[PDB]
Amino acid sequence: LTRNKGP
Amino acid sequence: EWIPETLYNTAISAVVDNYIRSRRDIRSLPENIQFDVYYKLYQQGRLCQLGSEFCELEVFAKVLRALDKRHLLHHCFQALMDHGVKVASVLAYSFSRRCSYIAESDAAVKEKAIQVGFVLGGFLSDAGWYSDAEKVFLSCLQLCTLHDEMLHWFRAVECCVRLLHVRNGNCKYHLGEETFKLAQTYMDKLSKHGQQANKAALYGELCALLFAKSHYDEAYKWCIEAMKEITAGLPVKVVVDVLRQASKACVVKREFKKAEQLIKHAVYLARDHFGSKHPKYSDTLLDYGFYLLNVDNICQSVAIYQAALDIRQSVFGGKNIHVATAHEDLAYSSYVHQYSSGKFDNALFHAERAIGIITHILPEDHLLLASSKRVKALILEEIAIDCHNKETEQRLLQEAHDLHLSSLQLAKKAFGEFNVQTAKHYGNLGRLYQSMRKFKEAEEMHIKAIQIKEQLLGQEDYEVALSVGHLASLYNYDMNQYENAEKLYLRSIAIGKKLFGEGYSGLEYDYRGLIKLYNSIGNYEKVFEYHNVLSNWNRLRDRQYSVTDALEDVSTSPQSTEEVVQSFLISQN
Amino acid sequence: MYVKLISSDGHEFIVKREHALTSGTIKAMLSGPGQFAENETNEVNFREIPSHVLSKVCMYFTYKVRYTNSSTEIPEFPIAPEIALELLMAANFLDC
Amino acid sequence: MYVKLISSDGHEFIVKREHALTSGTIKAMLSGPGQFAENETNEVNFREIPSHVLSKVCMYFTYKVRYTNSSTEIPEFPIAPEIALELLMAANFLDC
Amino acid sequence: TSLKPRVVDFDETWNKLLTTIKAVVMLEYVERATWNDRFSDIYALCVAYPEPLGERLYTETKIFLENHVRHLHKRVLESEEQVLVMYHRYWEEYSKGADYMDCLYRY
Amino acid sequence: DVFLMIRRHKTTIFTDAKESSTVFELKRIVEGILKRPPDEQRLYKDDQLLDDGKTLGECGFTSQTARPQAPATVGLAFRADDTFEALCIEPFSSPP
Amino acid sequence: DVFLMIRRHKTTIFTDAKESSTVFELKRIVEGILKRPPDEQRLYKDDQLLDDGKTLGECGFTSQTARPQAPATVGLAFRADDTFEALCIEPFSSPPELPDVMKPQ
Ligand SMILES: [Zn+2]
Repeated sequence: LTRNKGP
Repeated sequence: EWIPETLYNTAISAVVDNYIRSRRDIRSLPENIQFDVYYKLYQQGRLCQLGSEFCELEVFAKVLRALDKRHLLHHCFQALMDHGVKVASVLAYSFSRRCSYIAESDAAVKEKAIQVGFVLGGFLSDAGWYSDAEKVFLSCLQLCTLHDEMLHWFRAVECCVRLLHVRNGNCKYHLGEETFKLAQTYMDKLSKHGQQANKAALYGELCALLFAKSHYDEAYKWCIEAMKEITAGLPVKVVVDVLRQASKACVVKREFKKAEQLIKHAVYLARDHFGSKHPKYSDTLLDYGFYLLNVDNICQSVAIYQAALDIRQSVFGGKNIHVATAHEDLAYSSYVHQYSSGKFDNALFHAERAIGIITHILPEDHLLLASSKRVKALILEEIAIDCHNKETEQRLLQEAHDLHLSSLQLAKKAFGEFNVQTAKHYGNLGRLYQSMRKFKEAEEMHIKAIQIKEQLLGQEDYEVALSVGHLASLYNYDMNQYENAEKLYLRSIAIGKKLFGEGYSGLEYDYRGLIKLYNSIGNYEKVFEYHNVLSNWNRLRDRQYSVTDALEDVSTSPQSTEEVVQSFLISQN
Repeated sequence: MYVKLISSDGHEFIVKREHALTSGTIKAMLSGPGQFAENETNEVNFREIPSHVLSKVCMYFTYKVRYTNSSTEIPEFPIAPEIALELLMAANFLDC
Repeated sequence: MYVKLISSDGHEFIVKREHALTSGTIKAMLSGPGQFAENETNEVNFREIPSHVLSKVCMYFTYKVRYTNSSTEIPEFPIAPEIALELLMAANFLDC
Repeated sequence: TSLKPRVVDFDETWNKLLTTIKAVVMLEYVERATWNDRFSDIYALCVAYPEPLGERLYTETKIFLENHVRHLHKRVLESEEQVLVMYHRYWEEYSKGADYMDCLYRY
Repeated sequence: DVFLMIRRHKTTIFTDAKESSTVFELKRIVEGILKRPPDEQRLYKDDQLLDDGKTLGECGFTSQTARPQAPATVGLAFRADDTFEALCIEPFSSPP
Repeated sequence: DVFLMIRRHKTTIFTDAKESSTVFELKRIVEGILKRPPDEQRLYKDDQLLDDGKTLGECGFTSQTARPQAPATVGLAFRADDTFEALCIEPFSSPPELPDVMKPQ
């Protein structure tokens, strides 16, 4: 994992 | 036990088995008896004998008059819509055609038609057939605005507060503003003649319109007005509408303290009057799950959304837009909850079934796909990067690209270019292009989302913090531009820490990104201190994980109406 | 002790009181001032229930009181097709 | 310029000839020996079409002629349910 | 007749019901056949074509009960120094009449 | 158990008795309801004269043809002015 | 525009007129159809004489209650040189009695 969740 | 079957229930079985010879005489029955024969026809699987009677306006009208057995009626009506017969559109067409013929009749027949139209359109709005409920309410409004009499403005504005409701659910937001203006025109005519009507329902539906159109700055003012227009004599359904929609308008404008009060009071009122297995209580559970999703209480939002879906699969059936909304909301919540765990089996199952319903009951150009597809195109991303295969990863990213492109096209068609939903689709496309190794397009979409979210929502908001997190995760982990990634991480951690305290979930993503940022360039004192901060983050999260279930967190009668409202309004200054 | 059910056309339908108390409506009509005038039988009058269906109502009363909480499998009440709907109107009015 | 659509009852419906040629059958009935009536307005006997439904036919003529190629939204023809079946067979026979 | 929905006039059936309902309360005597036929009247008002009169029946029953309690109140309050015993007699009558009324209005 | 529909003209009294029970106690049941001596009346078991003694088991009916949901009818008549009236059990009603 | 059914005994003129037009033009239409003088024509709007001076819009005929779909009827009477005659509009016919299907029977 590199990013956060999606809006 | 082996109790003998009731003679009423035994005669239902005998009458149904002799249904063909007694079709005409069952119409000559009391309203409670006539429902039970039709419900037995539903229970016996004879939906086509059921559907030949529910296509008729006046047989369905007496069936609609059984108010207690409305959940059973919703279940069998959804069974007919899944059967293949188009009873929702047939009843709407029959009402409009039979109702345009009494435009010049006396007031008694007209008000009887308006009452029947309110019952039928309210049923189709509760059932989720908003396109087939708009026609009923349009015909009702047409017959209300014919004579220049006092009560006709009351019935006309009562039509318009429901046209605006069935147009928000149908994503017809461009007719919503004109419906609000026309309703306000009849309220002006009511106020001139010394008869002030309650403005809570219309202002609430306008707040829902503006929240859907991503106009949260104006939606917050309109929900303030709607909460000001709550009185003690209002129907409980209207009060619950205003409370849940004001809570959604407050949680989106970072008024979390107010939003929990409004939404917990709405949940308590929905569970009190209606019950634990009512569609309106499920609506309040959906909005309460929206709250819990937006205040980082994700684990309770998953169980709350599942409670909303289980009610909506109970009252309704299969291919229904309400079950579809419950699915697309639970799929996103499970996507958020299992984002770190990586077990997107339930989330993909709910996202796939959500699109499998909307694509069946709604046109391909409807805006409601643009949400559901988005959710699937999130989940299909995370499964792909978790899978070690390259072919499956490429195929799933191409499918997610198709879904994001379709959702963005729908957002362009309806909301325009500078909308928050468009910015969300840009952020999702930037995340995808970061996964698609298309780095230039990824940073372009991300920076466009940054611009749109900053100029409209503002600098200090959750959405822009999440988007700068995505942009600097692209910069740091992938694009190797380590200079501005530090600035965007500092901005993201600042907004997240100030908005959700020290227990925000995205803080660990930002901390890991910042630790990688420093370890790629050195400065090991920063790495040590931020490893300590990350350790504190882990120590805080598992401490606050043990919180009781949110269904009983609202308790039984903690506060009362006109106290939640007053506490919300006196602190608005 | 047995109650006195009277049909629309004057037929008398003497049935056991505990049998007739299985229906809430007769439970109501026997109570109140219906119990003020008592003789060896309790008279209840149904001016709009025909005899051909009140007979089946009394048959159901006997069938229900005999098959209450019995381990033996209960056969269905043999409602004739011609008298079904009327009995269905007699079952709702009598709440039985 | 006017025709006299006489019904079976006897009610003459003097409607414009341009309205009457909306229906193909009336156009056929006004062609040939039907146009040989010298007494100005042509009488078109309709011994199979009653008066109450021929009145609705003439209203449809005046409706379609006035609302042809209309730029605005058009309303549906108000047709009563109790006359709908008779005006369905009147619309087939007149081919309008 | 039959247990079918009928086009009934609410005023005449309600007056026939009123003559009995004013005697069911305060423990006045009614005919057993009359008491049995009032059940049929209740059912007929609750299944009347084209609209059930249960709303009208409920409203008129509430209005009659309110008017009767107000009349009884003006009968008890105006006689002081014995309001306790008069209230007890009135409450006994009204309690038994209300139980018999809930029996009558069971449908 | 055996269930009966002892019927005379309009009266349609519903009774029950054991299979091993005899015919005589049916009149004993009738005494406490119709207030009549037992020898004053007999039973017309399928419009045929029935002996005062014997038993219900071999009388012509059993627990299979006398179910509570469809009991077997039994006639009955009185003596009026030193003579016995013939049975006049009328059918209940004609279903529509 | 206003749409009328000028009915006298059994005739039914399905004509149209302007809302600003007067009764004189309508009587001239009846001249053009039934070849009768306007002085022998008294027009009734539901038992009410229309004076020749006023227009169709003033007496009650508008473009909303006299649509082409359902034109508004107007009476007609002829003089025959003897004190005119009363209105004798004969109703068209009775459509077959189609009962309400849910009526109890
Ligand atoms: Zn079907």
